[PDB]
Amino acid sequence: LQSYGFQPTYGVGYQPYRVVVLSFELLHAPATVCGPKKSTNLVKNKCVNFNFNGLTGTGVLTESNKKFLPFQQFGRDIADTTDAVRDPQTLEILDITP
Amino acid sequence: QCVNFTTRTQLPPAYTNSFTRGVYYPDKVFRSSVLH
Ligand SMILES: *[C@@H]1O[C@H](CO)[C@@H](O[C@@H]2O[C@H](CO)[C@@H](O)[C@H](O)[C@H]2NC(C)=O)[C@H](O)[C@H]1NC(C)=O
Ligand SMILES: *[C@@H]1O[C@H](CO)[C@@H](O)[C@H](O)[C@H]1NC(C)=O
Repeated sequence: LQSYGFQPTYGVGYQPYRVVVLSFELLHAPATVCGPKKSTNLVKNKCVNFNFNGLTGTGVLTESNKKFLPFQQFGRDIADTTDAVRDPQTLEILDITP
Repeated sequence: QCVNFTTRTQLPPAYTNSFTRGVYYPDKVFRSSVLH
């Protein structure tokens, strides 16, 4: 280890620069934290613009029968498109079809 | 507290055939009826 030397007489570049870095990963796992966006009501059997933990989309919502395991949040089709989701407030499983 | 319990007790290591073990979930996404 080598010692930094920081004094106020140092010019730009030699001055200390505080750095904060975020190493977050997204949307291949259940969400846990995000901003102040407010939750709305839940509607079914209607083509709607849903938004579950940052995942926008468009389609009708229907209660599916797929058993999502507790570490699992999203269900995917063959083409890697989302197919079913667990509502973050009610832990029921809902089918999503455009 | 450090205790010197005898020795390594001879040579234990034997070998076995792990047929189809060591399979864990690769990702945290639900899938069904698919050969992923
Ligand atoms: C377990 O064994 C180690 C080493 O075989 C012991 O460490 C020795 O401790 C004595 C003091 O009691 C020292 O004079 C030696 O130099 C140490 N040896 C080494 C290699 O460091 C240890 O004391 C033993 N455990 C107990 C509880 O006595
Ligand atoms: C979510 O939390 C609020 C208050 O924090 C509570 O009123 C509501 O019932 C919770 N959601 C569900 C589905 O219970």
